[PDB]
Amino acid sequence: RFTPPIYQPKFKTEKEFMQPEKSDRSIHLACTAGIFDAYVPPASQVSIRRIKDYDANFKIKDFPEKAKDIFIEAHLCLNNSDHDRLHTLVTEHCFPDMTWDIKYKTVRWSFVESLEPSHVVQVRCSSMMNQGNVYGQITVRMHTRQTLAIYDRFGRLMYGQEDVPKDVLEYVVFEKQLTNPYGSWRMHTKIVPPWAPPKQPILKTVMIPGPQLKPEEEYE
Amino acid sequence: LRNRVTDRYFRIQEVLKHARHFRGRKNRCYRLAVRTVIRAF
Amino acid sequence: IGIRLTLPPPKVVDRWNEKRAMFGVYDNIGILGNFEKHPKELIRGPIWLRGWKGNELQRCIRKRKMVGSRMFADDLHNLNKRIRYLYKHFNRHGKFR
Amino acid sequence: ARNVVYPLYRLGGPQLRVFRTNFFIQLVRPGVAQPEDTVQFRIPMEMTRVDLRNYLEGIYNVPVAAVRTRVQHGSNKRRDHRNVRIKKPDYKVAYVQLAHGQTFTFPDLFPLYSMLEEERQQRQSSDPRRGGVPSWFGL
Amino acid sequence: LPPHYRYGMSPPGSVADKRKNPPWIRRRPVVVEPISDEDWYLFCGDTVEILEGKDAGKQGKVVQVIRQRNWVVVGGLNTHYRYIGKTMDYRGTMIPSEAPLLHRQVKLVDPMDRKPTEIEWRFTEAGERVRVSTRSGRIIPKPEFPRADGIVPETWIDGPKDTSVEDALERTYVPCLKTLQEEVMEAMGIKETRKYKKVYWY
Amino acid sequence: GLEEFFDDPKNWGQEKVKSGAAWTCQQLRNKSNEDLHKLWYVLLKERNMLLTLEQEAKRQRLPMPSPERLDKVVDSMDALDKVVQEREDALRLLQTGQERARPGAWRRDIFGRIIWHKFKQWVIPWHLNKRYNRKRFFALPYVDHFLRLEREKRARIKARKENLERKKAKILLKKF
Amino acid sequence: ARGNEYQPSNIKRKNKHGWVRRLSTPAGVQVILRRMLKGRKSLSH
Amino acid sequence: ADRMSKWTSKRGPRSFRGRKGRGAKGIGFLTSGWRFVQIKEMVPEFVVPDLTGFKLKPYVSYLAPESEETPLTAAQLFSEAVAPAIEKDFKDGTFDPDNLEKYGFEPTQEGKLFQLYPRNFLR
Amino acid sequence: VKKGFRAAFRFQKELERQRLLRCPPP
RNA sequence: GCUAAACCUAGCCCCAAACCCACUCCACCUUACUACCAAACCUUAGCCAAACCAUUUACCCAAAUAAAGUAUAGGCGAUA
RNA sequence: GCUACCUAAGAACAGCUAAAAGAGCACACCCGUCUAUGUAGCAAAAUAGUGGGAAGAUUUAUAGGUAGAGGCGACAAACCUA
RNA sequence: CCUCCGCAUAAGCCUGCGUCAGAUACACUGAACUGACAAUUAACAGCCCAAUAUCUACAAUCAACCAACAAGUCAUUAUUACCCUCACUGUCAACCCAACACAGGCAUGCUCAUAAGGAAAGGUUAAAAAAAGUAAAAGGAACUCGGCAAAUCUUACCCC
Ligand SMILES: [Mg+2]
Ligand SMILES: [Mg+2]
Ligand SMILES: [Mg+2]
Ligand SMILES: [Mg+2]
Ligand SMILES: [Mg+2]
Ligand SMILES: [Mg+2]
Ligand SMILES: [Mg+2]
Ligand SMILES: [Mg+2]
Ligand SMILES: [Mg+2]
Ligand SMILES: [Mg+2]
Ligand SMILES: [Mg+2]
Ligand SMILES: [Mg+2]
Ligand SMILES: [Mg+2]
Ligand SMILES: [Mg+2]
Ligand SMILES: [Mg+2]
Ligand SMILES: [Mg+2]
Ligand SMILES: [Mg+2]
Ligand SMILES: [Mg+2]
Ligand SMILES: [Mg+2]
Ligand SMILES: [Mg+2]
Ligand SMILES: [Mg+2]
Ligand SMILES: [Mg+2]
Ligand SMILES: [Mg+2]
Ligand SMILES: [Mg+2]
Repeated sequence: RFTPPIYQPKFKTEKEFMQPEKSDRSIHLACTAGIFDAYVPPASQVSIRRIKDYDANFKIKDFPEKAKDIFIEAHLCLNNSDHDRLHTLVTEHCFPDMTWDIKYKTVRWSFVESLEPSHVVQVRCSSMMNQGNVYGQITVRMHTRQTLAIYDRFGRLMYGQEDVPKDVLEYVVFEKQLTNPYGSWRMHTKIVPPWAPPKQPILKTVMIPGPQLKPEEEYE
Repeated sequence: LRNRVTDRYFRIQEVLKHARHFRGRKNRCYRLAVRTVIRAF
Repeated sequence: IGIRLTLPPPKVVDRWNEKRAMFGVYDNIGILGNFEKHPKELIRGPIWLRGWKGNELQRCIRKRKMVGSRMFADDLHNLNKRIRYLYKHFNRHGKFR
Repeated sequence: ARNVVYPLYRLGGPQLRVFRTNFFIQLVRPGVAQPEDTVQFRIPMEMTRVDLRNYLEGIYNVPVAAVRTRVQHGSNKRRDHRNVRIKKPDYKVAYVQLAHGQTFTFPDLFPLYSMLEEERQQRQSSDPRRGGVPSWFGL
Repeated sequence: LPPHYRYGMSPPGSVADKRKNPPWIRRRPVVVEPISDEDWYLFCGDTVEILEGKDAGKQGKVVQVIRQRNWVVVGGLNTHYRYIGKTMDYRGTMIPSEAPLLHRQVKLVDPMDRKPTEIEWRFTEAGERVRVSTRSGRIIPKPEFPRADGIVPETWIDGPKDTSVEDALERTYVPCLKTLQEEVMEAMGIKETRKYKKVYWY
Repeated sequence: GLEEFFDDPKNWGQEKVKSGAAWTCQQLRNKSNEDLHKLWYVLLKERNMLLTLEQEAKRQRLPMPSPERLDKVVDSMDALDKVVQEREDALRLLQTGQERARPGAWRRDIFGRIIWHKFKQWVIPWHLNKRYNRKRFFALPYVDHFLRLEREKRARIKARKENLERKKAKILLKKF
Repeated sequence: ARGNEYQPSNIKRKNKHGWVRRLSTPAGVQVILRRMLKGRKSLSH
Repeated sequence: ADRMSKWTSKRGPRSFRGRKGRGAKGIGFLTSGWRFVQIKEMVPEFVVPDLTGFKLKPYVSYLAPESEETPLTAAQLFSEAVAPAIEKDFKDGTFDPDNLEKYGFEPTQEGKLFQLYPRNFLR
Repeated sequence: VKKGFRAAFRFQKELERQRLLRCPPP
């Protein structure tokens, strides 16, 4: 005579889309942000004694050669994008500074003859901010010729010229974590002088947008 | 399921390769493809 | 599509584990051992299946007879129904009569 | 006391005493405007207004003039991932009016990172004239 | 904690763990070598040498032990680099973060020789339990590490709500055949002349 | 007074309040009954204070200054309770030789399971009690079958568990 | 118009399908026993 | 038609709602005209001691040394409660059997206000 | 997940051919 | 290139062995989970088979096998 | 807990005409004559209009009872959770 | 502009458009969605009562006339016993039964049209067919199975 309707189970139609604190362990830091005493562009003895006592075998006279080698090797591995080697050669502070922009583009950095041999300018040490952590910083002046070419994703050149070398004067500060075995000197920061000449202009023409204003807002 | 066919993809593909140049769902749907392919042959 | 997009982890079979290496030993216990033991005695399994073979119905009757009393209530009920069904199938149904 | 058997009383029997009381009280800030004398408390369910009067007079030595209790229903509307109802507990609320004209108001309770801060202030947001070119290189 | 909960680097009660392990998820369990409580020989603050992966043949102190996963974390070793405090407009700060190591991947190091050594739980006639090396029969002492709350007992100043040592360790208990009730009744001089009347229990 | 429901005014918003160790059972055992009585009330005041604070923290949407000290006080009064109960138990064993404070008996319910029936206090004896007589402390024959089924169910579960363990062990022997 | 057969009442509910009603007859006791065996969360109203 | 929810005094009609409670212990009885009589003795009395000059505080100093955990047993209680008295009596003078009442033992609990079994006191 | 090796292997070979056809080597 | 696809292991199955379960406290046969007042034992039937159906139509009972599907029973039919 | 019937103790029925009633007109309330709409609908039986009754063999709330080889029925093979 | 609704109690349901912060069957980045926080305070209502005997012919209807029939809704006494008091529980909402935020079902008091409560039209155009209305020359059932519907409000019969 009559057949009753059958309802589906409710669950079928009721479905939905599927969606550090204090502890014994602490974050181990291999670097300190910034420089203890920033070298002013145109104390060291006690600091180098503080370095030497931990090292037992350290030479200032040999350090520029090592510093040069570290610098060149780091900048070279930028070309081949080997981050593993960069980490060994470069401080954790320095890494993002020289890596973040380089992503999704090609660098053809190269090194040619240095006009003036590199030399140490300032030596500083940590003031024991953290227990079992001591940091030693060496600033080196480097006056070198370098070549640089930066390209796009698409391989279109952005910056510099491949063949032509350019003179560059840089202050490079190197940091090492003392009291820590297996530690080594790594490129930490580059100090920019206030009187520094401006960098070579980019090929691209840019637009600097004006203040985007709401209708009620009036331009000054 | 002690035994179940693991090679069904290839069995389907044997028939389907002959159906590629047909128009409509015959070219891709096996149930329809097989019938048209038998006719073609 | 019911086909896997990666190879399954490869099967390593030790053909010379103790179980495989000593397989079949004492199968001729009777003929080489003065018939003190039958090879059927070497069979390890259910009480009702030791050195005996039979079809599904025969096996069920045997199970009920031998371990029926020790069975769980639900399991015993299922076995009773199984026998009852198999009886009807084997006696009343088929092609050849 | 709670979760304990109360010895049964017979006419002319001894006084019922509790030596170590099991139940505990939290003083709560009212959600709505109350008279100055009124103090709100969250109370165990097994407790009576008489018990609360005696509790406050005894342990805390605060004079009590009136007590009024209510039972608040905790929401059972909430569902977990298994579509099983989650019960917020039902609790007892007590309103206590202080004696001798004493007034109470709820007191105003609650009146590595350095390195991260140093990093933040040394961000040096990219110059738009640079046009996306990395500023690391000395060239 | 739910059955087949995945033990991680972050503590179980943490916000990060709750994100990684919500109640609904059910992942394939990790197969862990069954090591008895006594058989375990790795403790926090104990120097070990790493045998496998990056930083192999290098020595360092264990900072955290996860027993469930058979894990030891060695501070500053077996590290990979991660950004913390990353946002939309900022790149973030790079941090070396340690990867956990299995107990087989590390080895205890004897003090003076400074070389990895195999360890057995030998008994002592005087001392309770020690760790002795296979190659050379000398004990390795249990390292001193701060506890959970980090009280530092050697420098503790008593607060206004803290009982003194003298008062705490005072023995004022005279054993007697009286209940707390009876004693407190006597002490405060409460008199109850009325006698309790018999009731039926069933 | 009412101010006792709150900590010291200076401690308000301190974000951290330093607290000593929780009482242990042995320490409390050294104390007398009247001393334990007084300490009970001391700890009680402390608990009320901390529970007040906890609720206010929830209200303000702020973390509690020190959540750990609440745990300490709770376990301290647990320890104190244990000590007092131990003394009561010991004295009861001496005087009466009874392991349980409250009288009771093993009974069969209507469902056939053996339960420990805890006695209640009554004014009238049991035979005259109407509500008590209604309650049945026996199982009729119709129950026995269900008991068997329950037993089987238990066995089934147990069997599965045991078997699973064995399987897991084999997996380990395969992995290592 | 049908479908509104259930006209709720707590008195009726507890009287008809309550724990005490179930225990009143041996049949009802077996009902509870069945539900216990199935492992039902709700044995009765 | 909500089986799973807890049965509460909120749930039923008027009679139902009045009859059930939240587990608070009665402190009296009802009489004619629905008058309630509070029995004073039925109301629990808080035995609160004087806390003035009490040296003990909610927490213990961390400088306090750890001790071996030993729970009290019947044997122990007997050893340092009754044992000295009876041993003194035996060694010096005479000990009388069936006169244990002098040593603090009671044959029956009926006499006392506080009875150990069954318990006639709260907490 | 169906037990067996042969089918999976055959399909790997098919995918290899597809990859080769889609991106021919120099 | 979307929607998707893919996965290995939670667990389970059959055996073997072995006779299982059972109080923190409190509450729970009255409207269960509510401190506290004047009576149980009792033939199963039926589907089904007999090509309808009406007598009849295997169903554990103290452990394998064999006697033996034998003696017997049975609208002496089906079958037991 | 719908429905058929019953039991216990309840409730409701404006206004107008009437010698005054299982009376008439007519609200609320109960029912469902006829048409139209609707027909996966507002609705597994409804809506709008028009209708029958509306102090009574009336309508209705609460609690209780009768159970399938049966109940219950102003017999329609009606109703006993579409 | 509508109000054939409203307010309260009972019954039922059980936090289900309060505050804050979030993602995001018309939509507001706001929702009744998510999470946290808060809240319903007894006088109203529920929850009653020592025992043993013993008492209780005369309705209600404004209870007075009058008139009844179906004959009705509410009473104690004697003796013994008896002295402690204001406990416990309900109190929220835009809500219940109908698979839904369903033109349906839903007891009582008060308001008998409101002092309370609401909005038929997302925007446009003005086709056909379809639905509901309003008006219609002259005629007035010629329509149709049938005055069905509408308008008008009607007589005299026959059968049962
Ligand atoms: Mg109240
Ligand atoms: Mg239904
Ligand atoms: Mg009804
Ligand atoms: Mg037949
Ligand atoms: Mg009646
Ligand atoms: Mg009228
Ligand atoms: Mg009439
Ligand atoms: Mg009429
Ligand atoms: Mg009728
Ligand atoms: Mg008829
Ligand atoms: Mg007929
Ligand atoms: Mg039906
Ligand atoms: Mg919400
Ligand atoms: Mg009242
Ligand atoms: Mg209005
Ligand atoms: Mg509208
Ligand atoms: Mg429109
Ligand atoms: Mg038209
Ligand atoms: Mg006209
Ligand atoms: Mg005509
Ligand atoms: Mg005419
Ligand atoms: Mg015509
Ligand atoms: Mg008409
Ligand atoms: Mg007209």
